[PDB]
Amino acid sequence: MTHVPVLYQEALDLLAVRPGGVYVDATLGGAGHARGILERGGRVIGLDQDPEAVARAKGLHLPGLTVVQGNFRHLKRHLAALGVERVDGILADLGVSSFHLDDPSRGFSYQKEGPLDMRMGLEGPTAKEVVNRLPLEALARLLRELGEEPQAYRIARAIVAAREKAPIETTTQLAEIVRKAVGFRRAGHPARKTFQALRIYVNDELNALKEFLEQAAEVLAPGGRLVVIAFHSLEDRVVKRFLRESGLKVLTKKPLVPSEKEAAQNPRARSAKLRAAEKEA
Ligand SMILES: C[S@@+](CC[C@H](N)C(=O)[O-])C[C@H]1O[C@@H](n2cnc3c(N)ncnc32)[C@H](O)[C@@H]1O
Repeated sequence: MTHVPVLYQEALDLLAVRPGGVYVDATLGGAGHARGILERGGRVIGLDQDPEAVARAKGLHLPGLTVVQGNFRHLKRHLAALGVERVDGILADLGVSSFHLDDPSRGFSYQKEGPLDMRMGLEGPTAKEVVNRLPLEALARLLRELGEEPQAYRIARAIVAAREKAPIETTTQLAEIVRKAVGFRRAGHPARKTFQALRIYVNDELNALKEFLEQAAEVLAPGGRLVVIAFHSLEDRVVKRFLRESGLKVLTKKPLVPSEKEAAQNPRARSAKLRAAEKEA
């Protein structure tokens, strides 16, 4: 009915906020976690590429919060433009915003009709252009690599068959095309993996993440904490590998996961994996 930010206390405790400190909330969203950092006395530089989240966040007029519209893969550059080279802590709660999920017009849901857009921000071609133009081979690779889709070729072929008939324009048309090609699927609706892959591709999520992570490690002041909450297999693996290969002190050998109570209350929270590391010296 409101939804407490995922792993709120765990994330904040790991950030070890101290009054006067400066923290980066790299995925501001509705500012749920940011509010917690402000409450603990830290200042927050919050980034978000979704124009609707940026507008909303600013409309909250929270003292101590600086909102930056932009992609976290430009973190170092944007902090430098605010006159900041080091920060005390960094948080990233990955995924789409409330608007992305509750506003069918953004085209993120295979269940709610809307145009195939899927861009969290305003950068690059839409999912519509990707599904109507990528050659079969490229399409299948995208589904396989970014969606871990076992029936990548079969789905890609169905998408090509349909688009050669008429442009694929809506989430529900794409979802039905994938559903007809796959049929029953135990794990989740047959269109889920395809939608996830297209979302990752359209937003170049994995590379943006890898770039943000290395810049985050660099700008952390001594003893500062990098805290990331991952929600799907591919991004959690990127976070896990980065942290262990980074040289940072890994604080969470195993990811922190929400209690069944939190999982019960907030479904989105069920696949959450929180990992953190510390900058030393
Ligand atoms: C799960 S929501 C954040 C919810 C937030 N923790 C709260 O408590 O309200 C993630 C936000 O990250 C943003 N986001 C995702 N990838 C991004 C990127 N590469 N650069 C900037 N913002 C990004 C989205 O637009 C979305 O608003």
